[PDB]
Amino acid sequence: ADDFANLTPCSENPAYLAKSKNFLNTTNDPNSGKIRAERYASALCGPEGYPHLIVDGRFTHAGDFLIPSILFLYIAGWIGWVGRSYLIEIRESKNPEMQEVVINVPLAIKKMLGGFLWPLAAVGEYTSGKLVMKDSEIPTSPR
Amino acid sequence: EQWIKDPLNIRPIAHAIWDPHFGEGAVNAFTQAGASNPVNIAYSGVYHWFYTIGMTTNQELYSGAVFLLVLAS
Amino acid sequence: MDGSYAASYLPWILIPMVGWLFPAVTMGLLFIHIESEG
Amino acid sequence: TELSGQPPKFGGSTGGLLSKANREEKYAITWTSASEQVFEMPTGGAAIMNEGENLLYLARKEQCLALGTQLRTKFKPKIQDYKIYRVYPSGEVQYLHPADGVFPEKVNEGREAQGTKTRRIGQNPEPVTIKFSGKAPYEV
Amino acid sequence: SHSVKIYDTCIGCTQCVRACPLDVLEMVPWDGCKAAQIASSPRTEDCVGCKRCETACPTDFLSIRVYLGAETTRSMGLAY
Amino acid sequence: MDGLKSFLSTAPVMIMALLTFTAGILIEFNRFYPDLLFHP
Amino acid sequence: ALNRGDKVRIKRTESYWYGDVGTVASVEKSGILYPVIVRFDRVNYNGFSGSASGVNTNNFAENELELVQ
Amino acid sequence: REAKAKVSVDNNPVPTSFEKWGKPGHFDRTLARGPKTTTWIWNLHANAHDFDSQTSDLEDVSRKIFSAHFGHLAVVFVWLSGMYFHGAKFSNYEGWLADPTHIKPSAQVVWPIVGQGILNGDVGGGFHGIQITSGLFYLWRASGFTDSYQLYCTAIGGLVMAALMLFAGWFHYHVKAPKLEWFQNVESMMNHHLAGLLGLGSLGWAGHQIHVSMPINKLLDAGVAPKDIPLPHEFILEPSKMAELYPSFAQGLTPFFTLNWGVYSDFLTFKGGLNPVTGGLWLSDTAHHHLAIAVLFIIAGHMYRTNWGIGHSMKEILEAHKGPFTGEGHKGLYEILTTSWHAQLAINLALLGSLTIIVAQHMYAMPPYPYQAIDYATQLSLFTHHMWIGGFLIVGAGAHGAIFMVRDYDPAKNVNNLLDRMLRHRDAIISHLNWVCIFLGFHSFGLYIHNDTMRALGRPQDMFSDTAIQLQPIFAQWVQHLHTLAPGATAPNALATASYAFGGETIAVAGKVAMMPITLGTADFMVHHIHAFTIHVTALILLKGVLYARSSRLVPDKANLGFRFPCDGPGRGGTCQVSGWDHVFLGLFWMYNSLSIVIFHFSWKMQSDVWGTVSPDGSVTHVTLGNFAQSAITINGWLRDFLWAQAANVINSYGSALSAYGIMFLAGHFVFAFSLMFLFSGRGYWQELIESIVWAHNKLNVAPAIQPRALSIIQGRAVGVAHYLLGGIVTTWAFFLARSLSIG
Ligand code: CLA
Ligand code: CLA
Ligand code: CLA
Ligand code: CLA
Ligand SMILES: CCCCCCCCCCCCCCCC(=O)OC[C@H](COP(=O)(O)OC[C@@H](O)CO)OC(=O)CCCCCCCCCCCCCCC
Ligand SMILES: CCCCCCCCCCCCCCCC(=O)OC[C@H](COP(=O)(O)OC[C@@H](O)CO)OC(=O)CCCCCCCCCCCCCCC
Ligand SMILES: CC1=C(/C=C/C(C)=C\C=C\C(C)=C\C=C\C=C(C)\C=C\C=C(C)\C=C\C2=C(C)C(=O)CCC2(C)C)C(C)(C)CCC1
Ligand SMILES: CC1=C(/C=C/C(C)=C\C=C/C(C)=C\C=C\C=C(C)\C=C\C=C(C)\C=C\C2=C(C)CCCC2(C)C)C(C)(C)CCC1
Repeated sequence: ADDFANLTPCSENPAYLAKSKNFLNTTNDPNSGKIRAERYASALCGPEGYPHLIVDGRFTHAGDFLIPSILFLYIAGWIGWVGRSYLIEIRESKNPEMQEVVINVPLAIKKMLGGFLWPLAAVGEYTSGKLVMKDSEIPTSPR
Repeated sequence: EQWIKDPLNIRPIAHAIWDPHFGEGAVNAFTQAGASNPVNIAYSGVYHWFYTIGMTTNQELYSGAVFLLVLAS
Repeated sequence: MDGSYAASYLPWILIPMVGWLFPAVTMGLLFIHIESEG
Repeated sequence: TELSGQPPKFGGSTGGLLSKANREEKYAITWTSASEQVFEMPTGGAAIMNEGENLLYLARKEQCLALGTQLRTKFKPKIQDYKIYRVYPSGEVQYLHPADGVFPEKVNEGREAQGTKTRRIGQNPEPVTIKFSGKAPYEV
Repeated sequence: SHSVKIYDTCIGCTQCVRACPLDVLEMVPWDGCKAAQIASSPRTEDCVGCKRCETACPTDFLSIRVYLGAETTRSMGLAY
Repeated sequence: MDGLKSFLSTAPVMIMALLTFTAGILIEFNRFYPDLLFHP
Repeated sequence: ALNRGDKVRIKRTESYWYGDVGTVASVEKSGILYPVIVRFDRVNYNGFSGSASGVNTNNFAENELELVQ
Repeated sequence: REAKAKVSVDNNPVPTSFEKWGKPGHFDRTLARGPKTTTWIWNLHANAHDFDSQTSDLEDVSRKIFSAHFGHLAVVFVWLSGMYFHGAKFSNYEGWLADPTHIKPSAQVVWPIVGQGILNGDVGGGFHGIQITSGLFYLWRASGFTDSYQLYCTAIGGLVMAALMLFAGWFHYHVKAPKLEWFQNVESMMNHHLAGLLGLGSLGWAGHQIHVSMPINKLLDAGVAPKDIPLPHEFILEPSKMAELYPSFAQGLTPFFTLNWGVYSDFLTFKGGLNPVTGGLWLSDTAHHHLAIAVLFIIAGHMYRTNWGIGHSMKEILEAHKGPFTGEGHKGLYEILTTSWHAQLAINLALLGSLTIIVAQHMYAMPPYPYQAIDYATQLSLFTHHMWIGGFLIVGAGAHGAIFMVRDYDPAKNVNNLLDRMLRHRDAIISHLNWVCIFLGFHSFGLYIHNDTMRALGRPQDMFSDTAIQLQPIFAQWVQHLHTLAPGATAPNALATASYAFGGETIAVAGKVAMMPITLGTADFMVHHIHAFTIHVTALILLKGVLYARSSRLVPDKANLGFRFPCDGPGRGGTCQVSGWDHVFLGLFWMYNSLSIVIFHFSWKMQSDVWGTVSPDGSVTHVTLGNFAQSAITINGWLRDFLWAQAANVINSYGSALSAYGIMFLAGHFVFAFSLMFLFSGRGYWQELIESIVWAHNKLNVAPAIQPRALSIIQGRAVGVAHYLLGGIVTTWAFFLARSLSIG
């Protein structure tokens, strides 16, 4: 009801309106400032006029952090999984090191393209595969 | 004792200066906080401590210093 | 340099003593002790 | 006894012996040369070794050993008969290198074994087990 | 001076003696490796501590170890 | 030849190619849809 | 008892390959304290500063090896 | 292609192929076996151009060096053509040429995106872009460029030349590879570099100035406007168009061959001063100077004997120079400078860096290009740029001197020559240089400390100032006086002073001052002694690194350790940074320090006692109101009235076309702080951290086959010093540019 009493919506904040009347054009679009002033009037602003972001977790602000978080998690899992499987397939090529320096382009592309299913292959390797390794089979230093 | 009369305006002084390198400008600059001689102003809040503790005269601080000499002994 | 506080003659000679006599004496004693026996 | 050999042909330098050679100790390298040759001085600059015997005084033992390695690794007829001694201000001479007339690189009978641990590296005693003593894991 | 210890994991490749710049080490007969020899440190009073013997050692972690101790004119490498 | 492809497949060439490709992707995305601070 | 080709794990604690896997190359005859020659795929630390790789072989004893295949 | 010459090449030594491009590390046998540790990668870049560590053949090394020279010349041609094309199709050179005094030289337009379009500030005439400080427009006006199409044509010619140099490198490393005999023709190479490269170059440039620069500029200064000037070649097609400007042209080149040179006094002048219209050197004076320099260099290019008996044998000259103090003298130096590439590189780097610093000092006070003295940003930028180039080249000269000492020094061929005796009293040399540096440091910085303490205590009369205890630089004042009295006496035909910095008229163009007498006082004395001190410390570090590369009392076998090694263990008390490379590493920091104080002195003195505006009264109001005398004598003065004050432009640069300067300011600060991590730590901690992270990757089987290794000690040092220099120099770059662009 009265949550975040220190902040007000950017449309209801006069400083934000005054500043958005003079927002600067970003690209070649002369309305880039106008469209930015129209898009940022949605969020909550502070007394100065700049929008504050809310990561509290509520789905009213699901775009402030939740959606970029999901997108980056997907893409970074893709990168990590394709790189890991590329390194593991490299492990069995007699000369793995010089293929780690000189990138096998076809194998790398085949690993990369088949990366859209990383979150499923991950649990596939976790359930009974090679994702996690036993501690006693890992080289360590003296204690 | 002067600081207790007006704590919000009088700045507390740690101790006096005695430096032969000083010139007239430095002497005039460091004769501050209503002191007749060059002095450094305190910045450790020990004045507020001693006042809130109940010490109101110089003789109390003096006897405390002497007693602490005895404690170190 | 002066002092409206009592015994203002004490820093007069006490500042050179803490700054010249005491350091020279302590440094000389410690120097002799560092280079003792041989 | 008395060290013999001609000093190398050298014009002098500021890197040679200092007050230590007469107050503390000095070292000497002797070597025989098949011809008048040019070698590098461990103290900087070039010198000329005479054909026959050469005696040279140096300030530190590592300098004589550097000269020895240069004699044995940088010349067509390798000079390996070099000897290194330590001279004291009382004129005393202590033969040093090679210790038993044979270079230490290759095994030779008659040599005792010192600093040899019967155990492994990782088998040293824990320091807590030898604390408040004047010893370290590698000493007991 | 510095301590130079040798352990039973010695293979007798004589590299640490060849690497020593102050003739601290020797190759003495032994019966614990193929080369039938082991390293020794008879002239430790001339050790400076340059760790070259350790650098030239092949065993998985060195069989010869140098521990820096009481410094002197010889250990500090002073020509004065 | 084969060596030319092997040179074109080295680590710096591939990494700079991917970085330039991703740079183009992001630059064009922010060119046509700019000032995307948050998702509506 | 170990032969050539025996994949084994090193138990020397202080070893660089303690917990890693190495293949046996040869076993020297009796008398030697560490006869089992084990070659490795991951080079160790040996070499002067800035050098390329390291050493990929070392001699151990039977007691310091755990047998795999 | 013999032509009865000394040319000798190999018709096909190296086949052309692409397979080796797929084997990174082909030049190093230790790297050809493939990577096993990450260090393999780094060393691949470290030894890339280290041709000596790749092959022991001096001939193959000379061939690699020659083709690499050709490649670098192609790169510099590409860069020069890029600059010309950006002036052609991306600059306001014509709008500027039409009215310089009211427009800012702009180039490099920024694509409006993500807000960066704000960097295209209005420079005048409606043009929007980034103001450039390289001074290209002034140089092009001096050359006589009128049309952007000509800048385009110069760019095309430069790209053609780049292709030519690249083809020449390929042709002389794969087709006709010259022999080692051909490179060792130092007498011929010297004759040609003096006569052919330098002599002919200045001769042709004097010709271009007489036919293009001088006539066009003579009209340009008189207000004829660019579009009304005939093309440069219309002056060659019409001799009357040259005779109307210079009646001396009407007599033709007949007075030249008959030594009737005075007739040419119309266009070959000795005015000495500056052009009152534009504030640059007289192009007649520069053409006369290029003519004299050309004749001098051509005459010099005949000294050395080649294929005709006449000439000087440099070996005989070097060996003939020996005295009672120096033994056999310069004997063996011919063999050194003929069989060693690093000795040549050290000498040439030293002299070239010195020449670059001299270029900076001679261009700041004698503005040669039109309207370059008016622009304070361009002046400061060119000054500090050439300063830093010279400093780096000098540090490299020290590096290669040490490299020669370790690699190419032969004691068997240096028996009692100059180098031998230097090695034999290096202790005396270095101890006395140590003392000199200490005496200067006490007697320069210590004077500043005295002034700080005296002013802080309220004792201004006890300071080293013009108003208290004066340190008048009497000698420099006397020499300035002699310079201001030279025209008419010790310079009879010279019309004016060589430069007004020594004194004379306060030449001002437009509303600003171009060059006025630069007075010298107590603060100038103190700053010059700071300069001497820092230069001496840097030279001490580098010279000690060179002389002690082979051996020392600590390490008598240092040469066997090499030029680039971290140390020789913690023994002997500790022997870190004993190598010559580490001496270069430290000399880098001290060169940075020296040059930073030099350029700060330049900026503050120019802004304080030189740069400024002039009101129609003769009176001059300087940029920062002459605060150099009373403020540049304490360190607090440099902190407050120079750093704190003049960085206000850089910090408040946000929201304007200079926000990039604030960004790069913060970026240089960050890179300095980042360098500190590589400079203060050690490799072992990082290797242990990498071990833990490698275990973590082993937990998920992401362990790379190329084992991650911490940076080597030498590499850690190189990275630290590189980031330190980068951060500091970029910081002062942003600061200087923003400041000198926000002072009008
Ligand atoms: C650690 C406590 C301490 C400190 C930091 C100071 C600080 C100072 N005093 Mg003071 N003083 C102290 C205690 C202290 N005092 C005590 C307890 C007395 C009464 C006996 C005095 C009486 C005294 C006089 C009469 C004067 C000063 C003066 C000064 C100034 C110059 C020092 C000097 O010349 O006198 C030297 C100090 C003494 C002779 C007294 C001995 C100090 C105590 C008893 C011992 C401190 C030991 C302590 C462990 C420090 C050891 C060093 C440490 C590394 C272990 C200086 C700012 C002068 C001044 O007024 O400046 C303008 C001066 O005139 N002091
Ligand atoms: C008049 C003859 C002549 C000329 C002008 C040059 C000029 C040059 N030499 Mg060369 N040289 C000569 C004779 C000559 N040399 C002889 C006889 C020998 C045998 C002893 C050598 C052996 C030699 C070696 C081993 C090397 C050079 C190098 C260089 C270049 C380094 C300087 C530089 O970068 O400046 C500025 C650069 C330029 C101005 C670029 C222009 C380069 C063009 C292609 C040359 C001049 C044009 C040509 C003379 C045609 C002019 C016709 C027309 C314009 C009138 C330079 C361009 C060094 C090098 O390669 O550096 C890259 C090098 O390694 N010289
Ligand atoms: C004509 C000048 C010249 C010549 C040809 C050489 C030639 C050579 N030098 Mg020398 N040197 C020079 C100038 C020169 N140098 C200067 C100016 C310095 C002072 C810094 C030095 C200091 C020096 C040292 C300390 C060393 C050499 C070494 C070498 C040899 C190895 C080359 C190499 O390192 O590979 C290639 C070079 C690199 C991989 C370095 C790349 C690092 C870049 C440039 C970082 C700089 C940043 C960049 C400028 C701007 C930032 C961009 C960034 C944000 C992307 C080589 C034969 C090495 C040697 O051992 O000699 C045998 C060596 O240790 N030189
Ligand atoms: C502000 C920082 C700083 C300062 C103070 C110094 C100081 C010095 N450096 Mg150094 N250096 C620095 C940074 C600094 N360095 C950094 C970051 C590096 C890493 C690259 C180096 C690396 C370096 C090298 C490689 C070398 C030096 C050298 C020197 C010495 C030069 C000789 C000299 O000037 O005479 C003396 C000057 C001073 C001592 C300045 C202070 C003088 C004050 C004002 C007087 C003090 C009054 C009185 C004594 C105080 C008494 C106190 C009281 C309680 C008793 C000098 C002592 C060179 C050298 O050794 O010279 C031969 C040298 O080779 N430096
Ligand atoms: C403001 C400008 C900043 C100037 C800072 C200059 C820093 C000077 C530091 C001194 C060392 C320089 C000599 C290096 C040569 C050198 O020997 O350095 C020292 C170091 C050598 O280490 P080691 O002694 O272990 O090498 C021995 C090996 O050869 C073993 O065989 O090499 C490295 O730093 C490796 C890192 C390479 C980094 C690879 C990155 C490649 C960059 C690609 C782009 C290049 C730039 C293009 C031009 C724009
Ligand atoms: C306050 C007023 C007093 C001013 C007097 C100042 C001058 C007195 C000290 C000057 C040193 C004289 C020695 C050089 C005169 C000279 O070179 O003599 C010549 C002599 C070598 O000559 P040779 O007879 O061997 O000539 C044969 C050659 O062709 C072969 O090399 O050099 C030496 O004796 C080595 C000693 C040099 C070491 C001294 C250098 C010290 C640096 C001095 C820096 C002060 C001024 C720097 C300004 C840039
Ligand atoms: C017979 C007896 C009792 C009666 C006791 C009576 C009759 C009095 C008791 C007095 C007591 C217990 C006094 C405790 C005094 C402690 C004092 C006074 C100070 C300690 C100060 C210290 C340690 C340091 C102080 C410092 C100094 C000096 C300063 O000046 C600045 C502050 C600070 C730096 C802290 C009762 C019936 C109750 C129980 C039955 C036995
Ligand atoms: C949402 C939210 C949030 C947060 C929360 C949290 C706290 C979370 C967490 C979490 C956690 C606590 C986690 C942990 C974990 C563990 C693990 C263990 C994981 C990982 C793993 C793995 C195994 C991986 C793998 C992979 C993949 C899959 C891909 C790529 C490659 C790789 C290999 C990397 C916030 C507040 C911010 C906002 C609002 C709400």
